[PDB]
Amino acid sequence: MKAARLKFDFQAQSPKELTLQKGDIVYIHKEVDKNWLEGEHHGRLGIFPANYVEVLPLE
Repeated sequence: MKAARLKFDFQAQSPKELTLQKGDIVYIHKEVDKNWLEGEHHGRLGIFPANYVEVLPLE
């Protein structure tokens, strides 16, 4: 369902946001072009600016 791998160390600022460093891959459900992508991993939800990752669904 469209995957994206982080390419820049990002730090969560809000309780809803999730902190993840480069190399981390998450499964995004819907693409919010508003300027914030919504994703969830291991039961936990982690959101961050779409300008902090590159689109490239890996295997």
